[PDB]
Amino acid sequence: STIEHQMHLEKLYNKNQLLPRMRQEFEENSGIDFKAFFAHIGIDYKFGIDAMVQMALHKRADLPTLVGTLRHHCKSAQEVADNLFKMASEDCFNFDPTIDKFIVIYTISDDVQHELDSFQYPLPMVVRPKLLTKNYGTGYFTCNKSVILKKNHTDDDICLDHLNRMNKIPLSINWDVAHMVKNEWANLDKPKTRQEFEKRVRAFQKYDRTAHEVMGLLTQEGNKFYLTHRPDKRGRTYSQGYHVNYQGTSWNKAVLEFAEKEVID
Amino acid sequence: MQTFTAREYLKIDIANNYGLDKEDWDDRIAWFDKNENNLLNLVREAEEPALFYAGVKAWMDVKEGKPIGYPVALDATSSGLQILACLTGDRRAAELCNVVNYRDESGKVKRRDAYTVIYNKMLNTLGKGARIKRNDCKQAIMTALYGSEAKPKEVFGEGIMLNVFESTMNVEAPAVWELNKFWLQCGNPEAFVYHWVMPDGFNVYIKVMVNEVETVHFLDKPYDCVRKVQGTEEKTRMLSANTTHSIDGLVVRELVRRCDYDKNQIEYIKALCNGEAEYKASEKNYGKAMELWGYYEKTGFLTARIFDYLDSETIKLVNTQDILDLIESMPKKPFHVLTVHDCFRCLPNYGNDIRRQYNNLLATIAKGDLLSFIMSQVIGQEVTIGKLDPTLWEDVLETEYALS
DNA sequence: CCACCTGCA
Repeated sequence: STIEHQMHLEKLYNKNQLLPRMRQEFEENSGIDFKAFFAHIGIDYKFGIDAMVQMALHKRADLPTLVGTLRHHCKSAQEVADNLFKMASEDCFNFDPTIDKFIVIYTISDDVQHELDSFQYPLPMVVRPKLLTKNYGTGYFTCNKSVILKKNHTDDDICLDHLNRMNKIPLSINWDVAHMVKNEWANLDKPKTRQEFEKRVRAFQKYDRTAHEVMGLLTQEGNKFYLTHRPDKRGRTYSQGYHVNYQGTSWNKAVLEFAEKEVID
Repeated sequence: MQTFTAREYLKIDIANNYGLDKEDWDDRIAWFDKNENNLLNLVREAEEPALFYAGVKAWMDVKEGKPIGYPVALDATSSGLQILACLTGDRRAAELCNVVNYRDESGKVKRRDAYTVIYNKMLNTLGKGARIKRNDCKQAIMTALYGSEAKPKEVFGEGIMLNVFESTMNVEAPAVWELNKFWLQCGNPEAFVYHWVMPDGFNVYIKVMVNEVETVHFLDKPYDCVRKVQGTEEKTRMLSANTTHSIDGLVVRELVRRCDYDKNQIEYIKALCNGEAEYKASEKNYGKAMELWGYYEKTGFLTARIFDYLDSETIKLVNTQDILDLIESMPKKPFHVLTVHDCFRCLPNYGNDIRRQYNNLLATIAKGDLLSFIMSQVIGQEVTIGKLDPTLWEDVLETEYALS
């Protein structure tokens, strides 16, 4: 039953991988026939879908940023920028020379954006994470990517014992704190720069859109769960997840506690 | 090292999040005692409202005798400087960052804030209107200690102010500063990757990634398109940061091994060491048992990870008294620890244990030869760096605010 | 100086 719930959570995560899920909105779910249209204007199908996706993500983007995400499609950086001119002139999106950015036209629905915001990042597990015995797999039952963060794979010893020890700490949500944050953090967050602060305000609003829904779904079979842990190439250890994580933001840390409570004395 | 009750660690944690984390322990508990009956109204002015609130609710639950799952936080005061002070045996650097006790004229052990100490020393000597902001100085200090040259050139210029900054660092932490100097000259211009193994067997690989800039025209205006590519470089500025961060990585792994241990495993290793274990052996254990024991011999850092590989045959290659000594130095009851690289969280009734374990690890690094062991792998040949005060580790065992 | 994957007008 929790085993089933865990399989449900991983199924949601696998269905909401950011880039593959966005592509669907421009392929099998668009009224627009981008296949036909990209053929018409002579732009490679996979390139065009990818450019549309990147613009629906970024909303606004300078030229070096946009060619960077797409560079692997062409043998030359120049070919990428040309393709981007061809698409901006055919109204796939706009380029405004006075601000030197591309501006999106076609964006994904709010309903799909809400699913991506809920499930594109790893969640805690509601069963004990799989014991790691090789440098592939991060604790879930359906992922087998390299355990090391970014493109830094080795099959040498990276102290799996540490990950296995952290992964089995049972955790839970303190709903008393979680409700205090939702009710009171926005009027408690006093200006801590002035562009960095207005940035931390947005980061909370995005979080507040989906955290309680995720926390409620997460703990459907009980208020007890486990974070998966990954090393970077140096051997710093990172717990994985956005909505529930004792690393990261102060409004995030506060809500987590040990599932095995103790009488202090 | 003075100890505290579990309820007192709750008091310190709530004070920290108010927060008075740079105050001594007793000033923090005194502030708490004074405001105990009004805590919930203080939430709107605490530096960390949510964590303060979580702590206050835990304190109330403890008063009512209710069980709690809330973990308190103890932070390394300048992790990097602590590690570099220990590696180099730099007693002066140690006093900046609570690796050893600092006392004022009164003789009270003070909770030192390295960045403040160096900022004051710089105003004191720079004098006469010094145009420097306190927080920009901390940025310059901490990026410099990790090997940055770009950020001090930006906060202090390239003139007399920079000169005073480097002179100050060389009096306040001579060996730490000399070593940072040295790391710069340790790159190999032919290397695509650097590799070293930590004493608990973690393999560090740093791929050398260099900027490739393709220039592009879009509406006859030029745009530079920069992508990270694997390559080589004549100098390299990364070694101090990566080596130091690999060591705080190790301190995290080993602290968690020593705190959150399997009690049944511990008792097996104890029986194994005393010749009382039923015969059990796996040939696959030998390589790893030998490898980790060797790192102990070369470095002084014995990892509790070795318990995983000790059996009837493999115990024969180690000194059983060292294994028993390590186990005897661990907490009498195990506990969970959450870590944010150099922040540590546990139930408050283990506060004393977590600070004892952090102290032991710093003292081990101070006493031993981890730096030579790591530098030798980085540069490709045996080198030895010496301790500037080879007895520093003795004072490290008893230091007060390593975690604060 | 290092990292990490946050956010996407």
